[PDB]
Amino acid sequence: PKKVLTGVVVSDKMQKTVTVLVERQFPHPLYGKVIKRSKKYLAHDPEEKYKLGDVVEIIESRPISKRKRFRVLRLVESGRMDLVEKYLIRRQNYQSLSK
Amino acid sequence: RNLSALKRHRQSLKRRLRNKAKKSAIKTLSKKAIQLAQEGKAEEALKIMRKAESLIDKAAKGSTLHKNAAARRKSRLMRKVRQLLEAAGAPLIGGGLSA
Amino acid sequence: GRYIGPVCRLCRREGVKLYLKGERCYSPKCAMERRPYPPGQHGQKRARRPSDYAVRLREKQKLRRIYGISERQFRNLFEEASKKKGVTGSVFLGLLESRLDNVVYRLGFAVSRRQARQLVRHGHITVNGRRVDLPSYRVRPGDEIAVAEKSRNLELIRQNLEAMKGRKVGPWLSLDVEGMKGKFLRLPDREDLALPVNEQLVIEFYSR
Amino acid sequence: MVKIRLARFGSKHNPHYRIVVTDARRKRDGKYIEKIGYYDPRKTTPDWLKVDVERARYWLSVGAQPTDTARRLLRQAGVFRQE
RNA sequence: UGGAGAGUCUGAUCCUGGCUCAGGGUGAACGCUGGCGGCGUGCCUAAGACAUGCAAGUCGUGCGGGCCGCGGGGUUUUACUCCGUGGUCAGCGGCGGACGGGUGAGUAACGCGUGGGUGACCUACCCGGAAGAGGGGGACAACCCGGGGAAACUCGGGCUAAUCCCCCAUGUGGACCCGCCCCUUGGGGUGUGUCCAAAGGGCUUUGCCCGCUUCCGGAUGGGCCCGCGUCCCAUCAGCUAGUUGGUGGGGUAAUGGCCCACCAAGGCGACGACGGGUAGCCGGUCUGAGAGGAUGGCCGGCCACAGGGGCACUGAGACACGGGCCCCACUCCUACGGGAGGCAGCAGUUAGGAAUCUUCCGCAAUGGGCGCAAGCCUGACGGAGCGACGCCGCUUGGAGGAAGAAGCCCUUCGGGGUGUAAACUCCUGAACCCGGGACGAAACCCCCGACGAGGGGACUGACGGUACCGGGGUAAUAGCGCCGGCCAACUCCGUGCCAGCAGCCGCGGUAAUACGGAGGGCGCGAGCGUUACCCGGAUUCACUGGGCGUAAAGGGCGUGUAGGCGGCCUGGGGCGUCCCAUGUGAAAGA
Ligand SMILES: [Mg+2]
Ligand SMILES: [Mg+2]
Ligand SMILES: [Mg+2]
Ligand SMILES: [Mg+2]
Ligand SMILES: [Mg+2]
Ligand SMILES: [Mg+2]
Ligand SMILES: [Mg+2]
Ligand SMILES: [Mg+2]
Ligand SMILES: [Mg+2]
Ligand SMILES: [Mg+2]
Ligand SMILES: [Mg+2]
Ligand SMILES: [Mg+2]
Ligand SMILES: [Mg+2]
Ligand SMILES: [Mg+2]
Ligand SMILES: [Mg+2]
Ligand SMILES: [Mg+2]
Ligand SMILES: [Mg+2]
Ligand SMILES: [Mg+2]
Ligand SMILES: [Mg+2]
Ligand SMILES: [Mg+2]
Ligand SMILES: [Mg+2]
Ligand SMILES: [Mg+2]
Ligand SMILES: [Mg+2]
Ligand SMILES: [Mg+2]
Ligand SMILES: [Mg+2]
Ligand SMILES: [Mg+2]
Ligand SMILES: [Mg+2]
Ligand SMILES: [Mg+2]
Ligand SMILES: [Mg+2]
Ligand SMILES: [Mg+2]
Ligand SMILES: [Mg+2]
Ligand SMILES: [Mg+2]
Ligand SMILES: [Mg+2]
Ligand SMILES: [Mg+2]
Ligand SMILES: [Mg+2]
Ligand SMILES: [Mg+2]
Ligand SMILES: [Mg+2]
Ligand SMILES: [Mg+2]
Ligand SMILES: [Mg+2]
Ligand SMILES: [Mg+2]
Ligand SMILES: [Mg+2]
Ligand SMILES: [Mg+2]
Ligand SMILES: [Mg+2]
Ligand SMILES: [Mg+2]
Ligand SMILES: [Mg+2]
Ligand SMILES: [Mg+2]
Ligand SMILES: [Mg+2]
Ligand SMILES: [Mg+2]
Ligand SMILES: [Mg+2]
Ligand SMILES: [Mg+2]
Ligand SMILES: [Mg+2]
Ligand SMILES: [Mg+2]
Ligand SMILES: [Mg+2]
Ligand SMILES: [Mg+2]
Ligand SMILES: [Mg+2]
Ligand SMILES: [Mg+2]
Ligand SMILES: [Mg+2]
Ligand SMILES: [Mg+2]
Ligand SMILES: [Mg+2]
Ligand SMILES: [Mg+2]
Ligand SMILES: [Mg+2]
Ligand SMILES: [Mg+2]
Ligand SMILES: [Mg+2]
Ligand SMILES: [Mg+2]
Ligand SMILES: [Mg+2]
Ligand SMILES: [Mg+2]
Ligand SMILES: [Mg+2]
Ligand SMILES: [Mg+2]
Ligand SMILES: [Mg+2]
Ligand SMILES: [Mg+2]
Ligand SMILES: [Mg+2]
Ligand SMILES: [Mg+2]
Ligand SMILES: [Mg+2]
Ligand SMILES: [Mg+2]
Ligand SMILES: [Mg+2]
Ligand SMILES: [Mg+2]
Ligand SMILES: [Mg+2]
Ligand SMILES: [Mg+2]
Ligand SMILES: [Mg+2]
Ligand SMILES: [Mg+2]
Ligand SMILES: [Mg+2]
Ligand SMILES: [Mg+2]
Ligand SMILES: [Mg+2]
Ligand SMILES: [Mg+2]
Ligand SMILES: [Mg+2]
Ligand SMILES: [Mg+2]
Ligand SMILES: [Mg+2]
Ligand SMILES: [Mg+2]
Ligand SMILES: [Mg+2]
Ligand SMILES: [Mg+2]
Ligand SMILES: [Mg+2]
Ligand SMILES: [Mg+2]
Ligand SMILES: [Mg+2]
Ligand SMILES: [Mg+2]
Ligand SMILES: [Mg+2]
Ligand SMILES: [Mg+2]
Ligand SMILES: [Mg+2]
Ligand SMILES: [Mg+2]
Ligand SMILES: [Mg+2]
Ligand SMILES: [Mg+2]
Ligand SMILES: [Mg+2]
Ligand SMILES: [Mg+2]
Ligand SMILES: [Mg+2]
Ligand SMILES: [Mg+2]
Ligand SMILES: [Mg+2]
Ligand SMILES: [Mg+2]
Ligand SMILES: [Mg+2]
Ligand SMILES: [Mg+2]
Ligand SMILES: [Mg+2]
Ligand SMILES: [Mg+2]
Ligand SMILES: [Zn+2]
Repeated sequence: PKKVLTGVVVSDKMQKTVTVLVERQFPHPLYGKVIKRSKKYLAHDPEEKYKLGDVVEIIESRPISKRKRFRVLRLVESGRMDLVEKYLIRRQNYQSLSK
Repeated sequence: RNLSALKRHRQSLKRRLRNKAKKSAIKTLSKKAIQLAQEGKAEEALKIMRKAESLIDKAAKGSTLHKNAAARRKSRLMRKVRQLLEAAGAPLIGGGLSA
Repeated sequence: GRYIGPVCRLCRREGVKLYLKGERCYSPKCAMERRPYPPGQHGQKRARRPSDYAVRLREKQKLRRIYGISERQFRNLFEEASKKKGVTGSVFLGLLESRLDNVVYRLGFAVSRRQARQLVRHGHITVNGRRVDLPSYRVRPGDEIAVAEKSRNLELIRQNLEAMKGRKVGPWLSLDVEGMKGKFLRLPDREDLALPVNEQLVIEFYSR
Repeated sequence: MVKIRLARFGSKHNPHYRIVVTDARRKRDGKYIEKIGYYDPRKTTPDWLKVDVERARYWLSVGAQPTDTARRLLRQAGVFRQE
């Protein structure tokens, strides 16, 4: 099987490419509570179809570039920007905690 | 000292000159063909193209290009001479290409 | 090389008669007769209340010395019993009882354990027709332990079997006295052994 | 080229072989494709040779090449008998 | 089927708390001691340097020769010359030098593990199937001639063969452009057009064996991609310029910023980016009641490297340990111009180090390369040698023998101990002697049969005359630690805060069960102790399985970001969760 993930597009700013954020739930191997990790994939969008906030399936695919091995399967849920807002805020906290 | 596996090296430099020669013809013919496709000579360009192709497959016969590498160069060459022939097309000889 | 030296001194140090001397552990010379106290200068002194460790130590020694074995084979046999299915306590005893030297002694071929060991070592023992010179050879049930016909005419074998006439044998053993045969019928049970030894104490000596 | 040969699994002075399908280029005691038999040359047990003929015949339909000795032991177990 | 605790803070107590010990392990080393055998194992440090010898070749059934020799021819004789044959040497050519052997340096990484993708691919030799091999042409070695150099070697001229090279043809078929069909990433079919095949050799020479060409499939090995997992430092917090993406192009077997041009301004980070330290990873191994910790030697799988750094060539395959070029450092030769090297292959040397082996035998076995085969090579391998380094088996006697010798030790001077221990009696018979004496070995090959099935037959040893068997046969190494508590074993004398013991608590300043010796005893025994290191005890980093009023520990307080967590009813979904089937989980180990 080609691996297929479902996530939320958090980046529009490339050409023919969208960044998809994919959560993941698993029990901690020692302490056992369910922890939530998440990874960003650069997915190929040949038609510039999918926009920000879309919830899209992403399929293991023949390599397009460095850092691009997935293509956008289809659209699951259109435009829920609350997810994007959580990601943006979290990005934004990093401006503090330096100096 | 003095392994006669050295014989191998002596043959290496033989084949190096064989391979190196045929490739140099390929390139020098390929360019030639394209030069006439860009310059709108159709009959001459196709005449030369057939010789290029023949030289390619003949180099595939041996250990120079043995794989689909020869097919690569053919593909790219036929594409380039057809498209360059698209400027005031008139495919006179029509030998190398298909209708 | 097993323990070689004065033995009827360990008779004393354990506090129980150890028949490793064979005969004369029966005639009133065993030194367990009119000398039941342990050896040494302080033997006749009042002994102190032993530590809990001391008890399991003297019980393990009391068994080990009885079978005449190095600590090495002793512990390897024990751990073998700890792994095998069944009661570690009685499995160990069945395993010690299965030593070819011990069987030889037990079949009345030899006066003592040590004598049985030498008799095995010198190949005087048959097992299912084959010579076996290892005192450690594990006897299985159904094995015929005989005497090599080469040695059947030897006067020590005829000497011992002469006193074995009409003597009764362990319920897991049987022997033919004329043809100098013998057979290991089955493993002995706890009740099949009169060993003045508490197995639980030994098991409890190896938990540490 | 894939080959059918022996792999020594006994100990010193006690060889036991595993008739084995492996790439000719791997070690003799290295990773093989399939164990298709054993060989005891000192013949210590009643059964000192087992083959599973119909699997060997597979590996021969696809061109595994047996050793002279592998072929000796295979023939002995009747891999080639066609009557 | 599995879980033990103890000593030490106080005058005494309870608690907290660290330290220490008993257990197990080791690629070990050190001290004393040391009899035999089997199976394992043996540079952990300088990936420091290496003398010497061996470690990859093979094919005369692809081809033409040089040297040395013999025989037979054409001739009346000579000269010259033709054919056959033997030994040897390389050369041209083919297959193998990418396997196998070594190391652990680099690497924190798709490197490894694990599960997948390849519509993005390659695979010599091997297997199955389809089809074909017609004609012509050429060159470079060897050889011969000449020049340069001390050498390594090198330059020029001429002849020549081939399974070397090339042109034409033949088009089963394959490749490329374009179109159409079906599929759906570059998968399959089809049409026109263009392009592409080849080699001979051997005999039992009319037929067959070894080869050759194109294509499809198989099998095997491999490339590339992805999900997940993979040590420490946050006293490393910001990183990034091919950097992130795009269009086109180059390259490759093949995707891909892999590279290039141009365009956009992106990408990564507190879920730890970036930097630093450390390090091959795994199957496993050790420990532990387990959860866990520790580790990755030997063996198996993957990777990386071959004095350091870069690079390509040949090739199915390498960017190549025993191939090539270049830079650097080092050793050697040097006619000072210039050359040759590369044990982390097997042994061996030196250095360092607490420490790690034989410059051994063998092609008999298994395995690998070349070969129709005969056969050749194989420090892979099979064996031997050394080392108690580990494990295991085994010996230094067995039975009788005094209410109990001598010597030694203690004593209430009666005696007690060493102790059935010795002597001594009888029995057996490790060593050693003699003779016999292996399995591992049956194929390749030959013959019958068709070079098949099948039948038959013949040669084939390192270990080794070793194992083993049979006969004969001698009483024939014991050591080391410990004896204050934990901890099993006690007295005498010597010594007097001395000499010294000591894991911890502590012993010794005149009666020391602690020092030193002796007698005696305990514990193990061809070993026994010691040091180092790992786990355990340690619930002492507490998931299992701890805590914070006074013992170490509540942030000086708030507000609030991220994150964590979420009252009652119903319905959809089925992500976590639970069940079934199935593939996987290599071999070894357990
Ligand atoms: Mg966009
Ligand atoms: Mg791209
Ligand atoms: Mg920032
Ligand atoms: Mg050659
Ligand atoms: Mg040119
Ligand atoms: Mg190439
Ligand atoms: Mg048990
Ligand atoms: Mg019974
Ligand atoms: Mg325990
Ligand atoms: Mg391989
Ligand atoms: Mg049959
Ligand atoms: Mg239970
Ligand atoms: Mg106390
Ligand atoms: Mg206090
Ligand atoms: Mg005190
Ligand atoms: Mg305590
Ligand atoms: Mg324990
Ligand atoms: Mg220890
Ligand atoms: Mg010595
Ligand atoms: Mg050995
Ligand atoms: Mg090293
Ligand atoms: Mg180590
Ligand atoms: Mg030699
Ligand atoms: Mg003549
Ligand atoms: Mg003739
Ligand atoms: Mg000749
Ligand atoms: Mg010749
Ligand atoms: Mg030659
Ligand atoms: Mg090489
Ligand atoms: Mg290798
Ligand atoms: Mg390794
Ligand atoms: Mg780093
Ligand atoms: Mg990774
Ligand atoms: Mg992976
Ligand atoms: Mg994988
Ligand atoms: Mg010619
Ligand atoms: Mg010519
Ligand atoms: Mg030459
Ligand atoms: Mg010339
Ligand atoms: Mg020349
Ligand atoms: Mg050719
Ligand atoms: Mg056709
Ligand atoms: Mg066509
Ligand atoms: Mg043609
Ligand atoms: Mg020709
Ligand atoms: Mg594959
Ligand atoms: Mg591109
Ligand atoms: Mg290549
Ligand atoms: Mg650029
Ligand atoms: Mg993350
Ligand atoms: Mg390292
Ligand atoms: Mg365990
Ligand atoms: Mg525990
Ligand atoms: Mg590790
Ligand atoms: Mg690890
Ligand atoms: Mg090593
Ligand atoms: Mg390097
Ligand atoms: Mg290098
Ligand atoms: Mg090749
Ligand atoms: Mg190289
Ligand atoms: Mg390399
Ligand atoms: Mg070398
Ligand atoms: Mg000089
Ligand atoms: Mg030194
Ligand atoms: Mg060795
Ligand atoms: Mg010799
Ligand atoms: Mg061999
Ligand atoms: Mg061979
Ligand atoms: Mg062959
Ligand atoms: Mg050689
Ligand atoms: Mg070897
Ligand atoms: Mg020593
Ligand atoms: Mg005696
Ligand atoms: Mg006698
Ligand atoms: Mg044999
Ligand atoms: Mg035989
Ligand atoms: Mg015939
Ligand atoms: Mg036959
Ligand atoms: Mg042979
Ligand atoms: Mg011999
Ligand atoms: Mg004998
Ligand atoms: Mg005698
Ligand atoms: Mg004696
Ligand atoms: Mg103890
Ligand atoms: Mg005590
Ligand atoms: Mg001391
Ligand atoms: Mg005094
Ligand atoms: Mg005194
Ligand atoms: Mg005092
Ligand atoms: Mg004392
Ligand atoms: Mg002491
Ligand atoms: Mg003392
Ligand atoms: Mg003493
Ligand atoms: Mg031993
Ligand atoms: Mg030791
Ligand atoms: Mg510890
Ligand atoms: Mg713990
Ligand atoms: Mg602590
Ligand atoms: Mg601690
Ligand atoms: Mg606590
Ligand atoms: Mg206080
Ligand atoms: Mg406090
Ligand atoms: Mg407060
Ligand atoms: Mg405070
Ligand atoms: Mg709720
Ligand atoms: Mg929630
Ligand atoms: Mg519901
Ligand atoms: Mg579900
Ligand atoms: Mg399963
Ligand atoms: Mg397994
Ligand atoms: Zn007694």
